[PDB]
Amino acid sequence: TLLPLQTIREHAKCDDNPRVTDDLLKLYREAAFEAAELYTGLSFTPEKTIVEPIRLKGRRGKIILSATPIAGRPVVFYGGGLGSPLELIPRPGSNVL
Amino acid sequence: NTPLQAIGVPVALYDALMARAIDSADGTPNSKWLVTASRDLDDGQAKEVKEGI
Repeated sequence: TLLPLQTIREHAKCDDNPRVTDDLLKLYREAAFEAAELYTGLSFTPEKTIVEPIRLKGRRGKIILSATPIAGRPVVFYGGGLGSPLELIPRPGSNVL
Repeated sequence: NTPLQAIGVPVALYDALMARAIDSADGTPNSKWLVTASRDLDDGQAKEVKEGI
């Protein structure tokens, strides 16, 4: 439902002049979906709610967020010597705070 | 008859040379690491390279 077979065919010109059948085309699609999203690292990722153990880095504490949130919603931080939770409105485009 | 008669040439050389010194003191960049990117680097991640370095 993500990538239609007809769309694949009309892109790769396999249209009315056929190469290897739809079986091999769907196997190629299933094996191209293990090269992409494995070279890049992203996941299915609908609207997400990422909870992550963040690791202290440096005396001033660089916090690289592994998903670079949207532009301004406050990411909350808690635990690990933090007796009270706290929000932080992050960088848009980058994830280093 | 004073020593000032025969020191005009050197004193001019000194004030000219020290003027070169004070002039080049402020005006020459004091920065290092001239980093330049390549062409195809997608400003928006090229800045990520800058903040990293």
